[PDB]
Amino acid sequence: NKFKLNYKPEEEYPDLSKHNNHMAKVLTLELYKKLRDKETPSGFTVDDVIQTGVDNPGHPFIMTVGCVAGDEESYEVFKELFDPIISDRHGGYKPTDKHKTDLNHENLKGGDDLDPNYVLSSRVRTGRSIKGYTLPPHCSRGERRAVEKLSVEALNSLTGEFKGKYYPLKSMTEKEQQQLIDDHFLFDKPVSPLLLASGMARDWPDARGIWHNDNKSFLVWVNEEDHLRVISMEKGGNMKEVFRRFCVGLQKIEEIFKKAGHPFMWNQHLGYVLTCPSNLGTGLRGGVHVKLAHLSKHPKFEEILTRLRLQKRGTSVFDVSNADRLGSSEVEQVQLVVDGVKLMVEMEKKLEKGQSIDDMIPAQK
Amino acid sequence: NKFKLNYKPEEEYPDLSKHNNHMAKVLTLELYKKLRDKETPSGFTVDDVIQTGVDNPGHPFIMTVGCVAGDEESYEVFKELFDPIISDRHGGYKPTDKHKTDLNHENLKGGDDLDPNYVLSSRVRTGRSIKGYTLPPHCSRGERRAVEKLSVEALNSLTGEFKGKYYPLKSMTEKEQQQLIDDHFLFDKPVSPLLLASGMARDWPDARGIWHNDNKSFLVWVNEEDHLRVISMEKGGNMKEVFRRFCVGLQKIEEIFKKAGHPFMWNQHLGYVLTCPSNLGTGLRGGVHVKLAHLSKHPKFEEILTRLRLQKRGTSVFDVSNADRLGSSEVEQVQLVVDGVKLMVEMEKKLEKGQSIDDMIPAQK
Repeated sequence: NKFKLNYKPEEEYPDLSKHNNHMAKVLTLELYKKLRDKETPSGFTVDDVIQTGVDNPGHPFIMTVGCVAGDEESYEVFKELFDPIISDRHGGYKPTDKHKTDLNHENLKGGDDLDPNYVLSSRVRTGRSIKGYTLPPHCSRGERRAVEKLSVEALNSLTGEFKGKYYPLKSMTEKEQQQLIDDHFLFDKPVSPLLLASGMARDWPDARGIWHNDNKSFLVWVNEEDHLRVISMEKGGNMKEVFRRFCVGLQKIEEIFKKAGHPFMWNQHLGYVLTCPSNLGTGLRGGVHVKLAHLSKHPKFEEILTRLRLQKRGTSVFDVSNADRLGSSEVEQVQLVVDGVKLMVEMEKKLEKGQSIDDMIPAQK
Repeated sequence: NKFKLNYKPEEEYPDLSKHNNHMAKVLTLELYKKLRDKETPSGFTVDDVIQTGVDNPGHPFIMTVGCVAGDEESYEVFKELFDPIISDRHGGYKPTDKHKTDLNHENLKGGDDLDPNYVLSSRVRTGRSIKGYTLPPHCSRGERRAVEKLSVEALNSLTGEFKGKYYPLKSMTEKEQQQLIDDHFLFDKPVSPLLLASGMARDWPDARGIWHNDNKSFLVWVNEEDHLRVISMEKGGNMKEVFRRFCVGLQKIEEIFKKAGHPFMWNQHLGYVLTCPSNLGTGLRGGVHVKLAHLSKHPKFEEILTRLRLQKRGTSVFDVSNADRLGSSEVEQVQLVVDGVKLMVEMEKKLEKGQSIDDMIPAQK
């Protein structure tokens, strides 16, 4: 987190000998030395952007990024360090490759309405950073508060079906915590020996809260991982309607933020900037809680997912979600989820009557 | 850990509403504002010294300090903040009160040799900061390494009964770890949601190791909590001989450090400076593993300890150790342990034959 130019780069250079994370793969004595004296206009330095990676040796299988931006300029300034990491974590997205950001919910081709008897629920999460303020791993309580004020104010104005309420984390607990908890709402502390190693859980829970309509269908976290972490989920599997309220909520949030002089920082190369290079672009996670009692058992499962450009986590229901973030647009992405999920179900079904199946090649569904 | 003078102190001022730690008790909007722009010659700022406290609300019963010095100057600079905390944590040690530092092992009055059938082992721990370098919660990998180099070099020279070997933490594990472990040697990571919240476990385990004679009777940790954490323990209960090897080892360590231009930072007011204001002075912990199967059961136990100026932890054997650090000297302190322990045993014994006991008033044994 610190470094003294009075020392020779070789001495300050970290001992990444046993590290398994992107930052480790590209950071070199040569590179270090180059930008070990450059700094963002808000004092952010490489030693800072690389510190969480140096502390977290990661793990052989699951590979972590290894760094975080402390402000919008961190990308331009430490370009020589982030660029390779991005084009190493995003299918080789090149320093030239553009980025499509399409938030028109209509362009969501069909994504009709899939089998409820198979999809427990669909949701769309995303992050946003209000510009003019530093990012979580570096903003002062000062900044952090302003972000919340602005954020809350902004939200409070929202009427219609987006009429909700703010809930500061300090003034909270089970009476709402547990509720909000077992009712999946509020957010806990990034306690992870990775997130707290990021140095961004400082002054918890000051200036942090959950906001949400009365319908509890559109939640928004303030100052957690990034300035804003809007989430639009619904029960069942109306991925279409979900991704609708999503695009519109954002459309409106931003409009307020814009008229106040604080638009969400985005640039046509990276798209939307956030703390983690691996959530850059649309920073979107469209997903559903499918119930594939059998499709999973099938050994070609993985590849099917792979060829569909999807992921999943432990939850026989799974959390299949879109895999791309950079290069692909929001709509395209959510799309890759509906089509992909529909095939998962059509299959799962055919598996229900001991029948064989047929898939396809990557870059679809 | 950061702060922008562009913000009004009221906005950057932490929300200590629900905090139980010294820093919380004395930090006020008035004080904050005063030194919220002062900084040590190594860039350490209040926001830094208070950050670990703001993050750790502590606990109602056990009260924690709430801050740490990042360099020797942190005490002079943030004097208005540390002074009350020290004279609030050390029986009111005033900004004027001197401090005795007596390392002559001879002055240890008697402390003859106590009952082995009652004292499992005696040990003397202490900390030391090499001057010219910042303290653990702020030194760069650069500095940290220099400290180890110097430290190791220094140690390696030591011959006689102080002939030992260094053991960097990276090149380690059970083959020695476990050994060194079950054989109480090496040191683990301050993983505590308090120490790691101090921001001083960075780049672990780079530049950190255990050093010790072949007799494993004098251990020294490099760059753990403070620059050096020398420990002199022995089995049985020869507190005298223990506190001997202790004083001499230090006497010698320092002599090298001094001839190299890096004396242990000490000043006649605070004595020996270290990261935690609560270990200031002699930063000494003389203690023994007494076995008081009954003295403990006796309800006056606590007060007896109290009047003896002692403490203890869970280990029917206990870890009774000296309670004072500031004002009292090393010898006086170790003393308060032998005499105090001897009474604990003389009592425990009388308890063995269903007999009553007689104690005394504070300020002794």
